Amino acid sequence: MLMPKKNRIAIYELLFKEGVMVAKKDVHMPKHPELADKNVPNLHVMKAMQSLKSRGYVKEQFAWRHFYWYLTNEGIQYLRDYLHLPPEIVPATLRRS
Amino acid sequence: QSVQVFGRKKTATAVAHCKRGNGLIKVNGRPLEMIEPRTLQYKLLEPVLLLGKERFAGVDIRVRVKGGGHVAQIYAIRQSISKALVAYYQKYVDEASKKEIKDILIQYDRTLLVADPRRCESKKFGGPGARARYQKSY
Amino acid sequence: VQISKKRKFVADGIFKAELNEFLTRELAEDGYSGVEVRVTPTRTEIIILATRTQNVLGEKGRRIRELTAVVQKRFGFPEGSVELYAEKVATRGLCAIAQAESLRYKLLGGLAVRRACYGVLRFIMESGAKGCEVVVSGKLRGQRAKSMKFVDGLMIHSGDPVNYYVDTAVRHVLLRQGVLGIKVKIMLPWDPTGKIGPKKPLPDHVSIVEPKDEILPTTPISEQK
Amino acid sequence: TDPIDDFQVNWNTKHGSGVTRELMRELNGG
RNA sequence: AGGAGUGGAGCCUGCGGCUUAAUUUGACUCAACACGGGAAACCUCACCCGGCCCGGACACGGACAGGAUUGACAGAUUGAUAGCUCUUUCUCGAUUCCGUGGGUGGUGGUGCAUGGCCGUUCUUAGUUGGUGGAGCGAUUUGUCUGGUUAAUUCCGAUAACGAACGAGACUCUGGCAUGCUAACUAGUUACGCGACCGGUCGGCGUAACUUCUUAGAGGGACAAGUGGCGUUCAGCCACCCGAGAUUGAGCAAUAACAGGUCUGUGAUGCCCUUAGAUGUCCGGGGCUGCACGCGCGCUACACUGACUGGCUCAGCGUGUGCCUACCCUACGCCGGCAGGCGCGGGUAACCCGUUGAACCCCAUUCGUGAUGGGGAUCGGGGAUUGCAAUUAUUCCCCAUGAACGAGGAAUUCCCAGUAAGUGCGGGUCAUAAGCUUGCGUUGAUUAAGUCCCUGCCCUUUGUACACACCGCCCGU
Repeated sequence: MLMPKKNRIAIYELLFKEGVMVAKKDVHMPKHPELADKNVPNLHVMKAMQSLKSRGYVKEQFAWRHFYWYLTNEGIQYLRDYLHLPPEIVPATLRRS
Repeated sequence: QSVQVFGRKKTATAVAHCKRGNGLIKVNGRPLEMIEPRTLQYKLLEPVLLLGKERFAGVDIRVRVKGGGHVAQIYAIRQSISKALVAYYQKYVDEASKKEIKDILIQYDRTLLVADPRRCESKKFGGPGARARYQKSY
Repeated sequence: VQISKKRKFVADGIFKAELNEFLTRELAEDGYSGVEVRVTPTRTEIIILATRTQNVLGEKGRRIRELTAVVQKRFGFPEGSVELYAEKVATRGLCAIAQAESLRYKLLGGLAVRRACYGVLRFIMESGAKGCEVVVSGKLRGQRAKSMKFVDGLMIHSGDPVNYYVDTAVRHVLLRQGVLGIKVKIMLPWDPTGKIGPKKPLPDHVSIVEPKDEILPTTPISEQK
Repeated sequence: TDPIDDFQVNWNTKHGSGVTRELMRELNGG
């Protein structure tokens, strides 16, 4: 996307720290509300989500000008594969459940 | 002593503190002979001289006023004075002359004892006023 | 950091409306029927009444973990300090949006409008409800908009009691010919002490209690103890 | 689909005769 | 009967045609024309445009692994500090680039394809079963001659009886709580604080009771009382007490429209849209035009008055905050005009506030005019929120007195704290109102009637109409 792959894998890791977050419907927003000051453009966040929508392993529940992420088991599997990492990093919320 | 029982007109009200004093009637630091409009003084001396200036024989009446509009305060300041006179004349002294003066001021008018329940209504949308509406376009 | 009462209450209303919209568009297939919010010291609980509780909870509660994972990232809920609850709806005849979503996902599956409307009608009046109106407008067939009404039983149409004795839900249906708009209005019978209808009686009606009998001896008598 | 309902709605349409026949089938015969 | 009277006079978003490509839209009978919550440097942009960038990502096939971005004192000039067919070649590595596909773009055309949405006949008083009666039947009665009512509200007549939705009832209330739970964000009176041998302060006196403002429960008003009418009934009209003998509004039926909205929407139907993307990163014009027709309204034509200024009375509210500086706003210095720093006052009846306010309370030249009614028509200057006030758009100081002598025919709107006059507040909002939405303040002779010429179609009646008179239809 004229964007390095390492930052895309960083986005994958930051998502894998949880299971689903939300996105602000804007392409002019320099940063990310969750990934504040981490050089993550919002337009590229929706670029990532639209790419996995093209893949067909993620969906959304857009509401009130806000994208609502989704994730299915095949999608989690794909993200844990492209991260080249063990599946041991389960969402921390179960460690705080 | 506080035998005050309101005395009101529109959203402005008066409280007529009454005691055994000098016979001088005071309205928030100014005599009733001098009020801001300079026009309703007769409307204020109407009750006393209608019932009789001789009635006040050492009674100090201080009325405190609060509300909107000067003339709105009047018809209640005098109503408060009449209420205070009624309370004083009902507390101890007889009723025959009380009923006499009451009949005289009742035939004089009705706004000396019983308040006017009237009040400014709300305005309804779709018009410049509550009841007036805009002009019809042909 | 304190904020005025009007602004904080409008923020609470905004938050509740946001949850309502998100959960209505997210779990309509799973029979989402209502969201309520309660507060305990440094803790917010959200209870979600649903027609299909097994489909609103999910396996091992995972979807709930997902659900809180979503909400916590929108409205500012810190990680791990929010829990989601769900109770089965006592009756589907005391809420209109439940039958509204049922109609949505009965027509979206492919079904004649009349069959679904009459199924809902008989379901409602086998629930002891005192009146049901399902108005369906759009293009039932062909290319013209005809509004049909499925009206059963009496139903109050004006006054104050429409606030509580009548429950209403509006919904849209998205087929491949266009959009079908429905309104479902369910009257609640009088059920004081039992939570099916409103507790208060109908304000315009009067009921006279049965008489108390008389015992009038012609000869006076006394009753010593 | 309940043929009573189908007759109620479509009796005046192109399928009035068919819904009448289906209604008569349901009404008597079992 | 009558009432601001808009109509008659120069200044408005927009109307309907109106100079150099964009002054453009949706709404032609009120019920479109101060309406789309509409005064626009920018996003006020629906509009020739000068194009800064793909926010075309991805199944399947690539010269398949050397396509590009972060290149900023440059000559490199059409965004220069984004190497722009630039001789030379500077920058995180298959990730933008090649095809029928699919959408982050659908404020692009049809509400005559549709959906919640309200206008709208309707805010009228209409609407419908059951059982019974009539008819072969569609249907009819009930739901009516009449009296009454705001009302299909009741009475009454009565082959109907009994009911239901609507109306009513409901709820907040306007209006008496002197009775009651009860304030230290409310408030008047037991002794001196600066003055008069007993009276008078919102810097207030030690001490302090719910009367004086808020917001609670219960009460209260019912055509209840008397008199005159009435098919003597439902009801109508007068009268004494009483705070009150019609306080005002939101809810408002069955059923329906081809009334407006696809330019309100991440609710949507084949055509241009297939990345050649009617704003999309950046953003420098556009509904910001002149000859005129009664489109809501604006200050007036004057002496019931604009006018030196004396005195002093308001009520709903709105108020420091998620890519929200900017909100109100108690003093010192300065600065007429807006505003600089501070000690602080405000999440709030604590802070402005006692909205000291504001209309009026008439001691000043004013006398029938071009000066003082009538800033409606000139050029300069301090400047606060505004990179960007170009049509001094909006915060003022000097000069500019055009037109209007209360204005034809047709003609809005108005019964009690109403019309009307009057200012403050909310909406839009760089701090913003000639508009709208609330609030106060001041405050009538307007008649307690009729249906004209206005609509509303209730009953009887005619019909060859039923797509229902924008019907049907005859003949050359």
